[PDB]
Amino acid sequence: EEGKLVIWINGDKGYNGLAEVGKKFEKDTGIKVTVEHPDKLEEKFPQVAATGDGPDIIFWAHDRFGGYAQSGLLAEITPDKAFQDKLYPFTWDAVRYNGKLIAYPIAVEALSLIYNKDLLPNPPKTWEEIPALDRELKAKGKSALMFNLQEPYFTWPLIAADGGYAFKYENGKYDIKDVGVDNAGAKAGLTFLVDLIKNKHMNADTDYSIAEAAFNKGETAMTINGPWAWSNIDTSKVNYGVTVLPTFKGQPSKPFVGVLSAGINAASPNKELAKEFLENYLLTDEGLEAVNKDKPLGAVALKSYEEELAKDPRIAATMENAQKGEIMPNIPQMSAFWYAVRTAVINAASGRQTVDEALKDAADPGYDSIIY
Amino acid sequence: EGKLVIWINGDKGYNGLAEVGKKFEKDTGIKVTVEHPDKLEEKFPQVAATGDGPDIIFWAHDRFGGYAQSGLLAEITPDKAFQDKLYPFTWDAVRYNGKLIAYPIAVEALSLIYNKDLLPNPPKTWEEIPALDRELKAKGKSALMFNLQEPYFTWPLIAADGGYAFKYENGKYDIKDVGVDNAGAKAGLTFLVDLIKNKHMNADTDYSIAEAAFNKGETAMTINGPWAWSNIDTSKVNYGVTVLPTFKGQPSKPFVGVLSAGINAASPNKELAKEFLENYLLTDEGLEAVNKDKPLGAVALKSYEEELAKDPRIAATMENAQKGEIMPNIPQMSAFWYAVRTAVINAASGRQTVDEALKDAADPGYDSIIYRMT
Ligand SMILES: [Mg+2]
Repeated sequence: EEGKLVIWINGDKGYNGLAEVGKKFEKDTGIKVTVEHPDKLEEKFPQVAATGDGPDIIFWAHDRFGGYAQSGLLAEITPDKAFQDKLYPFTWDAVRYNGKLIAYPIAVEALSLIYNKDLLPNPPKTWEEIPALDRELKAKGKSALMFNLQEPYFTWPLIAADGGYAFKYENGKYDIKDVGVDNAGAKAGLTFLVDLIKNKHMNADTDYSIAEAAFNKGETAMTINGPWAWSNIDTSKVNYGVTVLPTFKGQPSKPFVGVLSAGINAASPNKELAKEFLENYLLTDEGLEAVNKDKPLGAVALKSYEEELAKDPRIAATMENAQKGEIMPNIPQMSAFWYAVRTAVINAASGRQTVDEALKDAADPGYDSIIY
Repeated sequence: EGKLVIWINGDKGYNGLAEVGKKFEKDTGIKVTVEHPDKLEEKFPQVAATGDGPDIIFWAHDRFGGYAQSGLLAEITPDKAFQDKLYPFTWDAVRYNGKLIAYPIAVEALSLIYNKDLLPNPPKTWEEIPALDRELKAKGKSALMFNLQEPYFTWPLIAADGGYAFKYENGKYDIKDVGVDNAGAKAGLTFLVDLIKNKHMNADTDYSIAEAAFNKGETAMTINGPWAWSNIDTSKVNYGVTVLPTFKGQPSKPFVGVLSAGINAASPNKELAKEFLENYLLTDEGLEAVNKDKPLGAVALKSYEEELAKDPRIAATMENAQKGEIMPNIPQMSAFWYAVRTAVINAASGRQTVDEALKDAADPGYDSIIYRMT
């Protein structure tokens, strides 16, 4: 099935805009490009490719692609130095597996601090400031901060700020023997979170929908969330802004970064066409804008178009928190790690475990991450 | 509803079971249907959610803990008089969170199997085995070959001096407390690693190799379970089945598998199923019927086991089972086996020392084979 391009992308992306780029590529080359948005595409792709079928190009979060590459399902991509120079260097980091590039970065996503400009026109630059801020707001019938404490993705930026990390990352490789989740930095960040809860500035039970409800009805001055939340805040009419996360111990909060990426199916007989399409049609200002026009990509990896889009301070902030954070590791071990950390944060925040006990357990999981 | 549907595996005496079912019909008018679907153990948890599934399911006890965790088995209710009819240790196999969730039927474990021609008096101790091997090597033979690749076979020696899997207390297994790197576990694995270094055994021996050598009269001894007997019968080798060797004067401790009969939580026939199992199956004539069709080996019923154990091979199965431990009925055991399997391969091959291989199996880290996909 040579001579064409079949592309899979998720249904919450601008697939109709990507279809217009496919139509331009066909006008110029005569090669037909078909864009599909299957349900469950990231589960379906290894099922169909592993028997040398599937699309020629697949778009998904970079972290799943480690999995695919481990199974030999993705081609090494081959952009020259001049092409790689057009994207932010930290993005190339996300699409490396065994020192080889395995996908093109497209867009970048990370948490930011979202604030209610009517309640809080000058938001805090530091975590250490938030308790006093909370006191002032509580006197007005409001609170300083609510965010999801049930999922450790949302709490991680504070945990990593003073030096906590998941898996040491050096020379383009994760050392899974070297876990940083119980080091002195991680303990200090988590102890700060636990103290906030002990001191009634936050509630251990708060989850994604409680925090979103409070922010969007103007009951709390701040929340921590990502660009997937903006359109709900737009519906609410809150006058919000989006900014840099606070520092802790004078160091930046470090959210994990998700890189929407495009990989080439190892079994495609159309690898050269895929490279030309991605490098010369999609990853240019005109190509990304065709997609963005349809549904906003957020912050993008291509520097020239990101600079254009970053006139929107919300998008500038996303990129700013992303460059201060770290790439989500693309290794299969992350899912056991996230399960152990999630228990750790819940147990420390409830009083069930101390911070030191909780985190030692996350670093040294034993059999704890084999469910059920 | 007003019937019983039973699932049992095709390798068991299902025709013998269907005959017990007929006897139940004659007495009660209740039709009993015995089915042997393929992968019944994977099907059961699927269909006991479409309300469907058999009234009774026969399977190894260790898969039952998973079913009980999901609420798929009823609590069974034998009186104490009935409980007294079965070996006490078999009831321990079918407890989940304090509650009895199946009736035990039969018991299986590894024994030491020996060629009476080469070795009329088998060693009582592992410690004896190197001098024995030297004697046989001088004759073109070997003392001992068994499957070294699967740690179910090496476990009896590891556990002899103190090795344990998950600590077991107040009727549950504690997945946070692992006993495979204690001094006992290190002593026995070191013994086994030394037998390899000293060339009494070969690190590459697997199930096939060991079976072919014992069955061709090439090695005096092997370690295997009742499922291997019929191939040895065919080979015509003159064999005995006996107690495993002791290590540091303590019995080897193999893991025990108990075939058990569970009642579906969603059955409207739980009372019929209880009278069927208690008063028709778990009797001398009920078990006899099944056993005639395919042998049960060692059974849980005290009165019938006394009869079967005048076969010394079945006596040895039960002896070794009573010296061993019930296989943990938790889903973590597959991971435990994957981690121990690697540790023994690595210790055996010098890729790791015993101390480090077992440390890794007791407390797996993110580097562990259990958290890989590959
Ligand atoms: Mg070029």
